[PDB]
Amino acid sequence: HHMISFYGYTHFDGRTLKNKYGMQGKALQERCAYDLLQAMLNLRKEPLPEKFDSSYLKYLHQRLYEKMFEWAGCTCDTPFTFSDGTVTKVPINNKIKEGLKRIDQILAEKNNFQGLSRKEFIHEVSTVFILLNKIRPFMVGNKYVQRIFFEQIAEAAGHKLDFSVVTEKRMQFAIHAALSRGNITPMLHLFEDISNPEKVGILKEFMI
Amino acid sequence: ISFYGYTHFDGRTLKNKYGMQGKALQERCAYDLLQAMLNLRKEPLPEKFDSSYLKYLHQRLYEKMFEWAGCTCDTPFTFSDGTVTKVPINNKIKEGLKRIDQILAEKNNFQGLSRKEFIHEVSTVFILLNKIRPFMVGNKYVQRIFFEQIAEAAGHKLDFSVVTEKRMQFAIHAALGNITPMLHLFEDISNPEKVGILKEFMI
Amino acid sequence: AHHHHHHMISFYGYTHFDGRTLKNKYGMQGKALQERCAYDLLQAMLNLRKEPLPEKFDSSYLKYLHQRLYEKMFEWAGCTCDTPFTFSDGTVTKVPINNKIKEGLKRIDQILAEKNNFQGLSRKEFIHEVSTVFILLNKIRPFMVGNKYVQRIFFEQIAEAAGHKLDFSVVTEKRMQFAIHAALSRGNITPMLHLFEDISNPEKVGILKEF
Repeated sequence: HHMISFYGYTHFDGRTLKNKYGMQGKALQERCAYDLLQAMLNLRKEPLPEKFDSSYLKYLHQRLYEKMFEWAGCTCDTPFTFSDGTVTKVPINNKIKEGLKRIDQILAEKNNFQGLSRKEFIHEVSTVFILLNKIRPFMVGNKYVQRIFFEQIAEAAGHKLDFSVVTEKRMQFAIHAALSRGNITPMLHLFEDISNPEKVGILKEFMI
Repeated sequence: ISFYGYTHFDGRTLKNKYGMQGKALQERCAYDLLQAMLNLRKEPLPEKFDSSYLKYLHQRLYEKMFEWAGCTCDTPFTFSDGTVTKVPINNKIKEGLKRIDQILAEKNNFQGLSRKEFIHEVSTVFILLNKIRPFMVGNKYVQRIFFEQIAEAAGHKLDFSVVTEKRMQFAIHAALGNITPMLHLFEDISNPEKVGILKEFMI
Repeated sequence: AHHHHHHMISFYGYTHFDGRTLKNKYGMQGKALQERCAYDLLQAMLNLRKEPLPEKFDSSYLKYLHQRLYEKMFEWAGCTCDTPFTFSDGTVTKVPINNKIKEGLKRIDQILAEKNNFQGLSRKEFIHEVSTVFILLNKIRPFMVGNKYVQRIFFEQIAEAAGHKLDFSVVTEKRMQFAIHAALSRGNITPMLHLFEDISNPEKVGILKEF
């Protein structure tokens, strides 16, 4: 809210994102959601990649917001220049670049988490998932691109993740647990329920 | 709803056939409404979709609850106790419904159309049917069933279950005119693949 | 019957000195407690489905469900609150005055025995039988914590054995709350009958999901 305004991603008003539509208010939210839904549809049409890295993450962020924002596949660790000459600011000590480099070597060394048991898969993904949340590569749209990212990683690893049955409060606490101490246990519990089809089915019977 | 004399002197309780009030009324109304929707599906589709069929849908849904089942609010209704309702000035309901009947007749119930053409045709009538409020209560349910059956007869399918109350409210406000949000709505709705994606984000 | 969190659970000595945290075997509090409880509860429900349905449904089986769900969570797993419970720290619980739990469970057992676990009944007869026992099982609160979940599984298994099916997923929290309050205040069981009638009807359940 104030973060997006501080680093010069909004207009002089202080809350309206600089967009390609030139829209504001509810009209902007509607137009953004429509293109975002279309982008997700085309992404599923595309086959899964052979290697998952930070570059692919930026590609996902690009495909999702290229019709809305000029800084689509760009991370906020570096100042962006709009087409009107205006520039953005960078959060001090962000550690985004060093963070993404770490994620890339892990996904390379562990062979994209392929050829693993689901129990082994959960323990490996949970660490990377938390790290990708500690650093916020993109200014806007982190939640969606991270969700799609790990959903496709899982599918390539023979496992399946269903994020539809996790509440916002559960995810917030799991992240808060190992970023405010170092308790990955709630996150482990999250992915274990999520990667378990029988448990997902039961959760759907209580999703009300 | 209170201003047009559809409730009791208390100010919040709709005049009903049950003589019930409060939470008990909401429960009883919903129960018969659910039964009514089931019975409506039991019945076959009509040959022609017009305002008369719209009133018929409204009748079947609320005939066990309200005495003004198949009645529009463009004309004063007389309850069985002598009390009368009021009519919104310059409602334009009668002329509005007459226009809808002519459109659905000339365009052959939106049949034999492409999906793109179907969206642009339904959205126009849907907005018009929202600009005017034919019934005092129960517009949302009768309009949904109305256009769902129109769509099914036109070879296309609409899933209104994945629309939030806020999105529909904005879509109506936009063209009341910007019809683009309404077009975006119906385009997502008539797209089975998009409906599935929307279901994956219903927290 | 308490309000805005339970002073009742605190008064009968089921919570810690803070006044809102249930005495648990993990020694956790707050959101951490909620997470572990939900996780263990989900695991327990999964294991309950693996085992086959019982031959007879009684109050003992009800306690069994409550045990399996909360045995990793609470020391008083399969225990009803009609009898004082002693924690492993020497502390004892109190018993709600005029609870009527013992007579209530005894009646339910007699009903389920005479009516053959509601098997061999018409759908209409099944509704009137389940609704009565459900209300009675709600009028008395056998367990201090966890009544909603154990009752749901209880009647879901009873129904499945009776050839009928109950889908509680299409019931809002407000509808159930009104239905219970209706036949507890010469009681109006009509909202309860309407609830179970919609629930045991696959066609109505399908429509409810679309609305």
